[PDB]
Amino acid sequence: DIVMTQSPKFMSTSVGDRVSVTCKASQNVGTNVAWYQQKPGQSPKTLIYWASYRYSGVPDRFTGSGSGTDFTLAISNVQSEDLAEYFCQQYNSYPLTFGSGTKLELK
Amino acid sequence: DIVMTQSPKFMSTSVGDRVSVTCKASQNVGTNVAWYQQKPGQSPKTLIYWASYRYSGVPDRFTGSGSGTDFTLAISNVQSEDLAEYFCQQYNSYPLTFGSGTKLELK
Amino acid sequence: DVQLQESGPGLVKPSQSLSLTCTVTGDSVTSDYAWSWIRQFPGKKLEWMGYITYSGNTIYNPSLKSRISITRDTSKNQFFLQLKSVIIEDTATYYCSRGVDYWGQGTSVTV
Amino acid sequence: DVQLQESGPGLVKPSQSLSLTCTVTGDSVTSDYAWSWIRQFPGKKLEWMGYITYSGNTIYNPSLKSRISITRDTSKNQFFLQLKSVIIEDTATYYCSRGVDYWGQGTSVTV
Amino acid sequence: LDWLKRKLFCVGEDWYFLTVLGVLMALISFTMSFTVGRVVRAHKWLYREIGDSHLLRYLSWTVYPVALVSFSSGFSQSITPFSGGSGIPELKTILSGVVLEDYLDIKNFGAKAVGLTCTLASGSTIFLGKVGPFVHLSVMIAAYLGRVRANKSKRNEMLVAGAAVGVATVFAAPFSGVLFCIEVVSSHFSVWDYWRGFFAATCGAFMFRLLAVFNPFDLPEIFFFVALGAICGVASCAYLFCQRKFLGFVKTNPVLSKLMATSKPLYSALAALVLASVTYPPGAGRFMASRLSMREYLDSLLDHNSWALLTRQASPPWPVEPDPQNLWFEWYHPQFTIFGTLAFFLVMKFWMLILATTIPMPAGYFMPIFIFGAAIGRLLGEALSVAFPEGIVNPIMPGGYALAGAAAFSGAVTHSISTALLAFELTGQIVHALPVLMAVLAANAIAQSCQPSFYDGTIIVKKLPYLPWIRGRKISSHRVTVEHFMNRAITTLAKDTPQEEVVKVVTSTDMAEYPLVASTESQTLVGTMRRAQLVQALQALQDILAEGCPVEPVTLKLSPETSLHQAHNLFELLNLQSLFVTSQGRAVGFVSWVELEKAISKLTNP
Amino acid sequence: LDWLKRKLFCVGEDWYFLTVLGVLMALISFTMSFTVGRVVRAHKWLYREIGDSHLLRYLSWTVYPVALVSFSSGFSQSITPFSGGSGIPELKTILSGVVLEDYLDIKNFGAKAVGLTCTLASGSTIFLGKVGPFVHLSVMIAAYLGRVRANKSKRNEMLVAGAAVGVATVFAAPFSGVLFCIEVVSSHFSVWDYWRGFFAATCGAFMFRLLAVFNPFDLPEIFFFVALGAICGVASCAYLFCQRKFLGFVKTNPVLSKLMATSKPLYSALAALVLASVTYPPGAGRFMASRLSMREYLDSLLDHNSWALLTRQASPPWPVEPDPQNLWFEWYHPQFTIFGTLAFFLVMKFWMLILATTIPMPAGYFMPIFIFGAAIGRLLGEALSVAFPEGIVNPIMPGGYALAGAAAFSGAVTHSISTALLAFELTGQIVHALPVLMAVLAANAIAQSCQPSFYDGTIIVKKLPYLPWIRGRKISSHRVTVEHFMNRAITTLAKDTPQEEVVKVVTSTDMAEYPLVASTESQTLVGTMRRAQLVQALQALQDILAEGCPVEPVTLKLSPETSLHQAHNLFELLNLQSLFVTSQGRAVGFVSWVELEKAISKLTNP
Repeated sequence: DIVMTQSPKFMSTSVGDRVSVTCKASQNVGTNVAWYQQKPGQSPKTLIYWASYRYSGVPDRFTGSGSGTDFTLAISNVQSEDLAEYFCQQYNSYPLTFGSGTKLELK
Repeated sequence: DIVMTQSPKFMSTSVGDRVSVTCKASQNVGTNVAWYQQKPGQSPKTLIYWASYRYSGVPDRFTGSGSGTDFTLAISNVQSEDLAEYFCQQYNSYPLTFGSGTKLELK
Repeated sequence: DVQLQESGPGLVKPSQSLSLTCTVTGDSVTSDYAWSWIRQFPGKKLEWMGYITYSGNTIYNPSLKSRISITRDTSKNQFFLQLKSVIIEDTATYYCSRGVDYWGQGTSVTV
Repeated sequence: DVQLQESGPGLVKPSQSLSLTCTVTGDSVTSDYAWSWIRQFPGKKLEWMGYITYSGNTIYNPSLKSRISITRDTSKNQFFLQLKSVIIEDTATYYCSRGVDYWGQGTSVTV
Repeated sequence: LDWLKRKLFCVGEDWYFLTVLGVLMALISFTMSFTVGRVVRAHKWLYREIGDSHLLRYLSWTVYPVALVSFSSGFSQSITPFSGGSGIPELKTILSGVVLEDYLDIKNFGAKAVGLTCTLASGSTIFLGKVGPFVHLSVMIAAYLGRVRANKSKRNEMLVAGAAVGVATVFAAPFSGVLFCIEVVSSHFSVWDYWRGFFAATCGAFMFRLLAVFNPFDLPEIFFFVALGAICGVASCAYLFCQRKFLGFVKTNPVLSKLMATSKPLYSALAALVLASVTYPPGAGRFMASRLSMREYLDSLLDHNSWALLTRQASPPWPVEPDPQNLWFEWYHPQFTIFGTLAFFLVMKFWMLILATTIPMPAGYFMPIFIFGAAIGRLLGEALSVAFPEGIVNPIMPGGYALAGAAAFSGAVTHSISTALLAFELTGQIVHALPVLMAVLAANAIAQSCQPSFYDGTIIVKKLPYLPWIRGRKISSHRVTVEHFMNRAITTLAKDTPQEEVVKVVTSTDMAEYPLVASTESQTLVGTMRRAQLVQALQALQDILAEGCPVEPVTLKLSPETSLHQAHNLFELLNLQSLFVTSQGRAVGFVSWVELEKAISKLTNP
Repeated sequence: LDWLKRKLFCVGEDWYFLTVLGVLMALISFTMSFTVGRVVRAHKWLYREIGDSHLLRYLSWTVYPVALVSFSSGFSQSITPFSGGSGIPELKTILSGVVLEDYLDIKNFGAKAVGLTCTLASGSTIFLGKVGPFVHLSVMIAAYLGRVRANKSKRNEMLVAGAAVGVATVFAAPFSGVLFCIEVVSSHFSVWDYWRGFFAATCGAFMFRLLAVFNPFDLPEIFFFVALGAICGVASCAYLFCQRKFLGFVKTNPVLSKLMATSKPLYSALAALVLASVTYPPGAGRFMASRLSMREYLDSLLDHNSWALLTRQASPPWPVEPDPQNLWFEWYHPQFTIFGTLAFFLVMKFWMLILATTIPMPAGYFMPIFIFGAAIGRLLGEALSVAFPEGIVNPIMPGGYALAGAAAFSGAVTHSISTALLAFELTGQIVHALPVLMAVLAANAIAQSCQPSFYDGTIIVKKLPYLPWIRGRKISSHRVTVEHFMNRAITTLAKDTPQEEVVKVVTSTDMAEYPLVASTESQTLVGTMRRAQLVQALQALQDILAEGCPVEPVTLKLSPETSLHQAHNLFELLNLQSLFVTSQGRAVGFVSWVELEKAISKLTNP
């Protein structure tokens, strides 16, 4: 299975600051990487289906990027409603793998 | 300049245990990497001139290894006299670069 | 607005085959998509189970080929698992999804 | 048993050219080796200066080409620096070495 | 010193000119590309910007290419009939032996390059490559160089080298391009020609580099590849047939011919217009993946990702402008699955491609074919993936399949398995080495047994003076003996004849090589005489012989009953300029190249 | 169905046999390699282990190779004179036209392969490659296949293909190997032969893969490369000269000849012994970098690190056994600088290499030459590095230089710039594309203007029946006309002659093709007749003609005064089997291949 190693594991910022979650794949994935948001209790709602293409009904501040083996989810102007886990999933290869997940607290 | 990034920066072990200091180069170096020992105050005495070839007058427990872009200094059966900094130097390319250096305390 | 809803038994006895019914509303099962199953452990790590095609050809995770078996009923638009040889390590919150786009609300399986 | 011994002034005034004499015993300067200079900062980070060949052709670090100038006297078997435009950042412990094999004891330069 | 210099000169000189030519070619390719690119960008911008209103958008889409096409046509038309729309076939003909001086003239250069550029700019609507024209240009340049420097063989070699260089430059691909050229253009090639070509290519590459500052396969896999190749060959045969017939129809059908006569540019423009509407992105191009550059399409085809699976996973979004990282999104539609889209493209390009080829302008017809092949390959790959989602007991990468298809189909079209090599070079990887090659071979087998090459077909349509055998071309090549085309006029300087008579003869004809005869009655050859020497002797015929005029004997003698074809072959291979004919020993006549050429022409055109 | 099957058969059959051959070759290469490798390992172990005492060590070093050499010799000697020590040249000769049936016989196979293996095992002391023998083997296999299947041309093509495959297998290198083979062996080659060869190579590669489970350049840089190439060419010329003369001396000098006659194996053994002492690691090999395998040396030469600088930085240690990661440590010494060592190697290999080549056994002589070239290149690179330690305004990597040298020198030796291509393939990188090629070209220029090829030289020494022109080989090729070697015996079936006489003639000679004459007195040709047909007619000569026996006219007629060379060329190119001669129209005689062959033999050996 192609491993999706991501970082940083934990983050703690204020309201307004920028956050950047980085994912890395062992093999080449291309741009076939999707990002999720999971608030504790609820199902993980997708944010960005292909690296740098946002889903319908999502804010513009969730800016994804990358290709090949490295990818980045960048979030600017963080709100109190964005206390959640963020996963990256690949879907180039079978089986479909995921990242471990980045929990995000705020001050 | 070809950067020699090494890890881990700090180490703390007991008498008898194994330690492994890892060096990584940005470009390909080959096996043209030398290891040093610097005790605080004294000049840095070389240990292993080419990756996996020990210098004359050095103990056998200082076992070096690696080629290409990654290298390892492995030390087994650590003594109280081995409280020192350990650098790796490359000498394939000009200019000659060095690692930052690993300080080593003991319990 | 495609919507997926899971249903099944929560508490299960180990070494007894479990099955989860995932119902669909807003979209037909016969459409060409990846009708997939995924599960999340208590430690919050996602693992992909597998999926069925529009025709019926099933694809699974190589690590869980022996135990997993996934089927569908085209009349009711549903997905059925038949996960056998259940172990305490398998205890997880399950998730039935349409590939990557939409996800079900999920159910907490306990062994 | 090749042995190298540095000598020179420790305390120096900035923007005044410094020079360090490295004497050799046990080996001739005219042998085909890399008679090199290296320096270590107070923060314990090593930087390579440059070296002279057996003939006399000098090679330097690209970052310090303008200021550095290194020479030798074959009669006495010594190495002479003429490091110009001295800055407080240049404050370091210097080290005259035969490439990688043998190193000098070194001197603490202060600005 | 002097001796050394002399030694350096000939070989060195030869090398140097070639190098220069290569450099020039490289420069042309770079500059031409630049010219194209900016224009394309501008067009794109216009498309983006002009507005949301439909009519305006349509106009933007449709007018610009049309105008370009017209421009291309106009320049071509003014100079000569054989200028525009002709490259490889002409070159081949030349190589075979018959020379068309119109082809190698440099007055033609400036009008053709511009046309080519225009065509390139017009781009993926018109759907044409640059190869043949480029090759022609290269050949012309080579010829010019030769002239400047100033034997036939040497000239031919030079031309070949030039062609090879041209081929390389278009591909930006030294190693295989030359080989491909050799395969297609010539026969009876030497290794040194090839070497020269390679050198030229290398030089071009170097030039390009300099100018950069400005700017593990399984066993069923093989079977699958073979199948793909076979399919391509099948398709390619059909394509070839279409090409052969459509062109003929155009030539024939009276109204069309009349129209062409009136205004070729008009015809071309009309064709462009027809193409453009069909292409038009929101109406029908959403299905055909229209909104893409020429290279872009290729990139999309040979993409590493497997499309069907991706689609299944997630519905891709249609962007405002085609994504540089994700070209393949253009091929998707919700109502029409990617497969469907591919099929549509295949159907429509074929329909259009022939038409495009037909229109009179400087244009190349290889790249489009290659693209088509790749598309087909990709479809097959996709199908395979669908069949085996897990894969074969590593997953099926359809990019490879696409590549194979491209290699195979083009080869089939072109009767040249250098295509595979070219494809490999383009890829940068030699891991797909065997299977692709095998596929290509298969394609060739099926195509070369049924149909002639694209180029061959074109030649046939033209009725150009090319002697060798071609499939599906009914002609009397074996029937015509030397008796029918030989020169009956001779200047028999027999031993027995008097001196005054000889003098008179000399005064009259002044031929390069006079035949020496035994006696006037028998007319039997006993060697040959040169004219200047004879004149000298006179100034100073049994008597003449006695005095000591050199009798160079006839090395080889043709019969009147020997076939034309054989004679031609002989001429080609031994590098001869003239040859006498004997019937029962008698000097019946004299075969030159000119006569042969005439014969060939006659054969072509009754 | 049946039709389809038939269609599949010929072409498919042809392909299949070739594929099989390729596979076989691959198998041979793998198995042979395995055989070599274990033996080598064992030898190494013995060397390590036998002890510290000197005598024993010496014996270990010296005896094992000697014995192997002897073994190789013995097998070679027993069968035939032209079996052992001959491959490429023989093949070339065959291609040219003259057939030596001894060469293609399969009884020879088992004795030669073993010898080759032995030679390989003996390794870097004896210092010999495997190519030529391998090629020969391949050719033999091809011939066998052809026989099994059972025209000349087709056979020749098959042979060529086989040779190409063999070349590929030794190199483990499909793309260029075939090309190289084509360059060296043949002339008047076709693209389809090349394609076939490529296919074979691919097949071999595939087989190898299957069997794996068992087991940015600057402007002065170019100038430097050119210089290197020139140097190589110079050196190569000298080497060639040495090869030419030494062999001649061996052939000549009476005592040596006598010794050879007595026991070739003894001679070989003696040579091996001589080599071995010189090699011996602690005495002199410490300077020559002796303690290394054949590939190991190559690896060391083409190493990415720059040695001189490294040495300056740090004195390298001499290990107990040669380090797999750091092969180049073997080249260093404290008293003799790396440069010095290299120089020594160059001096000594040259001295030895010729001797090695001389010794009668199945052995290849390309790899050693390549290695030598590489060494020279490396030296140059080192020098450059020393000159410019910083480098040119990226540092000088001497590996590249070494590679270039290898490419260049070998090409010079071999008169083939495919060498460069081969080198590139070996490397795996096409970044050194131009400069290396240029260097190679330069080398060729200097070598091919002064000397003949290694192979050519060998052929000359042999005095084998190869007609074409070679530099530094004085011979009367232009003088001998058809008059001297033509068959005067003819069977003139003139119209006028009676029927009984004709019958008698038929009974007597039964030739394949009888000439048809006009009348008995004049002896003038009016075409040809076949024998079987004539017989049939008789069962059922003006009268005969009237009755209706087909007069196939003479297509082409030679004169008696035409040169042999030209005739030979004609025969080669038009693929003819026989041809009549006319003097003033009269049927003087009849040229076949046999006569030509005889003539060639005569020319070779007075």
